[PDB]
Amino acid sequence: TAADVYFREVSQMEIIFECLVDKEEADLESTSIDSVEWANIVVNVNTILKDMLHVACQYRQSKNSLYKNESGIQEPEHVPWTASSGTAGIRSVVTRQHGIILKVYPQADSGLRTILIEQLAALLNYLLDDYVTQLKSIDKLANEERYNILEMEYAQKRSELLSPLLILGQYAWASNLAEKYCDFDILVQICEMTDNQSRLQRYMTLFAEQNFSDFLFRWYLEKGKRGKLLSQPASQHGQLAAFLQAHLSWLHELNSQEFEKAHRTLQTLANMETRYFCK
Amino acid sequence: ATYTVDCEDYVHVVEFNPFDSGEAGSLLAYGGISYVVIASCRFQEEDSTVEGIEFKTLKTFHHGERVVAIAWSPETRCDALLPLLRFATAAGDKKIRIFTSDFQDKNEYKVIEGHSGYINDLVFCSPEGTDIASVGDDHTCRIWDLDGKQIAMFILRSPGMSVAWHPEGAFKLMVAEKTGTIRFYDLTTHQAILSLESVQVPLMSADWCVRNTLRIGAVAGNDWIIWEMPRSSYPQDNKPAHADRARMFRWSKCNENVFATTGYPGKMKSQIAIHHLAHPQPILIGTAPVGSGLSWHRRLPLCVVGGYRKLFFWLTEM
Amino acid sequence: KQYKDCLRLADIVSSENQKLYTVFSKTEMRNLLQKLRESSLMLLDLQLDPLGYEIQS
Amino acid sequence: LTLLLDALPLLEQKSAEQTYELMRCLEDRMAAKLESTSPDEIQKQDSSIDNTKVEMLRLALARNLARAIVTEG
Amino acid sequence: YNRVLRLLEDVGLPELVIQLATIAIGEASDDWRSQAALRTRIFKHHLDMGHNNQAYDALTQIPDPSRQLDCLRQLVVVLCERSQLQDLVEFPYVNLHNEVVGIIESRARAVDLMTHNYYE
Repeated sequence: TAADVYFREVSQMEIIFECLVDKEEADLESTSIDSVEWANIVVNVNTILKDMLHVACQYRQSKNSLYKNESGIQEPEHVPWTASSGTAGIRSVVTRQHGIILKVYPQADSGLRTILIEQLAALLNYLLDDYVTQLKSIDKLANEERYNILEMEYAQKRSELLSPLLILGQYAWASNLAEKYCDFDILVQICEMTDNQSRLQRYMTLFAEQNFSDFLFRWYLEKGKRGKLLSQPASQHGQLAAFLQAHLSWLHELNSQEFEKAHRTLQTLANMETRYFCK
Repeated sequence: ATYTVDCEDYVHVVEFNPFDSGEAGSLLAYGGISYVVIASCRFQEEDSTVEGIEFKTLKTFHHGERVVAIAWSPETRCDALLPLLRFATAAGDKKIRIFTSDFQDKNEYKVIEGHSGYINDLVFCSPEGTDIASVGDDHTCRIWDLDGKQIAMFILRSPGMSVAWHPEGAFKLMVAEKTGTIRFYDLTTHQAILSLESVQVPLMSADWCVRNTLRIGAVAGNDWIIWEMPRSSYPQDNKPAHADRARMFRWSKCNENVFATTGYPGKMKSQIAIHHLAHPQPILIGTAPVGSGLSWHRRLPLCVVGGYRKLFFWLTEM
Repeated sequence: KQYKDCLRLADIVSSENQKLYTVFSKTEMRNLLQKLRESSLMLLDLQLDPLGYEIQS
Repeated sequence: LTLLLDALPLLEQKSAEQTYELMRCLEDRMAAKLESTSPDEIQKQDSSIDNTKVEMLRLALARNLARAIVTEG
Repeated sequence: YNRVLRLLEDVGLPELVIQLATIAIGEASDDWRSQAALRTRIFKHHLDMGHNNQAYDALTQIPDPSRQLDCLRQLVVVLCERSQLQDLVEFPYVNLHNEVVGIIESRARAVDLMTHNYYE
């Protein structure tokens, strides 16, 4: 019907070609497994909103600044910079993306190859949303930090909502999602805690900048939920997990012979003791 | 949830008996759409002969209205010589009902009228269990005898959202107002002694720390707020509780550093968050599909939330 | 697997009746405390407290 | 025959792979009968009783397989 | 009537949404689009909760054509997912016993065999 004015405002033609995939979806009759053509039209819109976000990203790789993304300039373009569009996280553009993720309701009833292509697609989209939140957080200055640390919890509770969604999905894409919102402590650290691999959380802290001060503040916050010596089957390889999740000065005496420190804590425990006389 | 118990209908409010009833089990009251159930709970953590949770319904009272708040009387005893169950309820009809039972055939209730708006909260405000304090959308805090006579009335500046008796100090009533003001009243002098102000609004719930009577905790807006008296009228701590509106705040009865908060019932699953003051994040995050009421067990580090036809219990590792 | 009785050796060694703590070297006393810690960890794996008593939540 | 009738009441009482196994045993027995057992001995009384026992087994295995799938879920 | 039902639909109180929508049918008898939307919402929440009988009852009350068939389909997908096959056998298909049978058959012989205890 026209386009020159819907280009200055093309952002609106994405929140509505979603509301027209939903009113098409109401008539998709795709409740039972028999419906199919109608789960093919919901994917055709998912492909176009996706490659439209691919185009905003590669046009932010074709920079002109000799400081902002030197690659693509007078320097080698064989290695692109952060594949983010440097989008500021719109509260209607983001909402239509977190709407079409929850059209993971189709992958419940769909042929096996089809459920993977829409999953690779919803992965491809979410790896543009987590990239634009990362680019915006990087730009924040040191003062007004209270607003910066609250925007972090908001993205971290969404990488944490993009994760239960892919806990039913293929974990061949988890390796990619974890690297995409990279320098990832929240995901990889909760993956090392749901399993019996504290050989992994040791290998994570072995090759890291400050991940020890993060894992205690992150692991301590999540203590009793993830990595708990009672949530893990701590007696097997999960006691190999328990060895590093047991990570402390009382133990310090056993592994370092600090008798004087052991005496102070042993007396402190003796004083609080009320339950058992023998103890 | 560590434990789950099925209920006949939706649980609108749930309260553990905070008093000693002389039984081995902990008494629990929960309010439905038209009834109040009194139950005994025993947990594996109290008795090694119990596998998980032993839940026994003791009595069901027909209420006829949606129960919004429940208050236990200090006189409540299950002793075989003179069993006495007494509790008060507020409902959607703006009335208070006092229930009295011998756990046998004698079941009496009295209706108290005089609030012109919805009652938001009520408590027994005497060690002897003779007096009830109530607060509501009529901008009043009212004191009642068990005879339903109004003994006192305090005019509030906004809707009263929560009321609590002071655990050690005689005559001190706490009243939390929706606009962020917490007032303390002396019931002997009928005067306001002091106020606190919250940085956020609306203030939705406030509770006393029973283990440290200098601490008050509340929820206002999205945040939980702690004050330490008499040091300041300003919050000592203020941190996020929920992403969208906090509803209930309750202190643990066994630990002065542990408390639970609930999110507002809505389109999102109501989250329960258990906090420890030494931690910047909740130590436990539970999900209840739609739940109202939050109460702590008297002795165990255990909290209960009512939900859709279920009670959900979370044990916190200390 | 009598791990509770391993911990009672601390009460026996510390007893003023026999003064057994006076005959241990500093190295042996450290080794005893390490061995007692190993038995206490095995009690925790059995869902008992560090002293081998009932645990209440 | 003898052991097959015992399996009969056993099946009759109030995993999916185990249920399939028993079915296979029954079918093998029946094929052996078609060949080794003489036409005279083939014509005996328990045939109808054997078929009812086999239908009960198929029903228990089907429901048992569904229960196993639920457990796997 | 549409609003109070929507408020009940939010907070997540499906029993009260059913009670209020039943009252609202008395007043807004002429209205049929809001009634269809509210009854579709009641159907969805009963189905999500696993209240199969109440979901079926809600589906039969939908004003717009053929939403009953929609309640019938998603249903078999999720019942087969809950491996709760015994209940599904007990629940005879309402009138169209052969409709259900055949729709089921169709979807099934149309998909694969490496994802379906559906033939099971």
